[PDB]
Amino acid sequence: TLNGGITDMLTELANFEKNVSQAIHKYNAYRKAASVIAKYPHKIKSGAEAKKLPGVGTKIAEKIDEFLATGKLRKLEKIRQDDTSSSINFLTRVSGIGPSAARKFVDEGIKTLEDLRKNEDKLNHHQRIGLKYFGDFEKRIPREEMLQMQDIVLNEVKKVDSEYIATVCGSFRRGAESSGDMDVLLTHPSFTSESTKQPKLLHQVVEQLQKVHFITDTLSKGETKFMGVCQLPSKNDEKEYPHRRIDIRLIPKDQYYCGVLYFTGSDIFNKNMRAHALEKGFTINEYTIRPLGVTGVAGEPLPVDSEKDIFDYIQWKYREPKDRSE
DNA sequence: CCGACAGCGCATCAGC
DNA sequence: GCTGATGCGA
DNA sequence: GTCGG
Ligand SMILES: O=c1ccn([C@H]2C[C@H](O)[C@@H](COP(=O)(O)NP(=O)(O)OP(=O)(O)O)O2)c(=O)[nH]1
Ligand SMILES: [Cl-]
Ligand SMILES: [Cl-]
Ligand SMILES: [Cl-]
Ligand SMILES: [Cl-]
Ligand SMILES: [Cl-]
Ligand SMILES: [Mg+2]
Ligand SMILES: [Mg+2]
Ligand code: NA
Ligand code: NA
Repeated sequence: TLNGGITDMLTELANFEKNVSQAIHKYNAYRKAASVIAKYPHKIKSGAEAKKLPGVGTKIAEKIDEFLATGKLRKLEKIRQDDTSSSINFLTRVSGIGPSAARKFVDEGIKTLEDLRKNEDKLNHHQRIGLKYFGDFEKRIPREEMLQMQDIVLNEVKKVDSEYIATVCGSFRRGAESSGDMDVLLTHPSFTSESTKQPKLLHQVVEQLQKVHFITDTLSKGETKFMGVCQLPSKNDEKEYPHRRIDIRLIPKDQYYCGVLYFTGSDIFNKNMRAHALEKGFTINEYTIRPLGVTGVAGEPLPVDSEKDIFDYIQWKYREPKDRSE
């Protein structure tokens, strides 16, 4: 939080470019800068100082000087006063409503939480659940609760088949004291890059979690990725816990390490690592790390037996999960 | 300058 | 029904 | 918006 003021500004700018301008690259440019500045171990005294960092160019350097001097950014001050921008930014906060649907809804006069509620009919399934739990999905999950949730998930999974391995990844695995949601990497020996000897592997787990009333709603669901909602059980006379978002990813067991690396993130860390990979001549996804031929075409999967092996291929020293929070 | 910017699963749609 | 483009989110 | 060649 040394440069909290500056990172918030850059984040707001990023959200504006993504939600309103629908300019994704500007979105990522701003996020990269906020990220590199978030880890800068000094209290930034000037844009020039910030420009030293990779990701911070002339435009952001100027904005930082304006922020350090006045404590604000006129450009943002103006964005905040624009109704269309305010409405669009707001609507995108509903899970399932992106920049397009948000701008679309505004054209139709649907601009507030109140409007969304009297217009459920105009929403798809995902947007409907997002609206339903709008408030809850805003709340962070104390790690203490993450521990309880982990307990339930691992124990319920074990009950379906002792051969399943469920690993909580995301910010939890990185040691965060609070998480935005719970991310679970799932594996089962029957499902490998070689074959799927058992269908419904993801379904069965979802089913079991719904049975014990842990999973309450489903945003989306396929053979390998589940996007849903869950809730910790509460005691008698005790107020109910907020509903939580839960993501589950079923990955071939022989590709666990590439899968655990991906799902542990962060997303910016993954973006930096994959980009670095390309430069070194490799391509990395959640399943494998492949070399890039002279043509650019990816080759065959390289042997991987630990997260570290992936780091070695691209000539990167190993970084513990707790240090991948970019 | 100018092309590149990480990679991909699920939902939904147009075109056939 | 299929396939491919697009939105959305991870 | 920023970067590398
Ligand atoms: O754009 C994305 C989003 C997510 N991911 C990966 C990394 C991230 O850590 C993981 C889980 O996604 P979340 O959106 O749940 N983020 P995370 O768990 O890191 O943080 P939070 O506490 O917000 O959930 O998926 C990407 O690679 N790219
Ligand atoms: Cl852009
Ligand atoms: Cl401001
Ligand atoms: Cl692997
Ligand atoms: Cl692959
Ligand atoms: Cl995912
Ligand atoms: Mg998460
Ligand atoms: Mg998640
Ligand atoms: Na710089
Ligand atoms: Na949204």
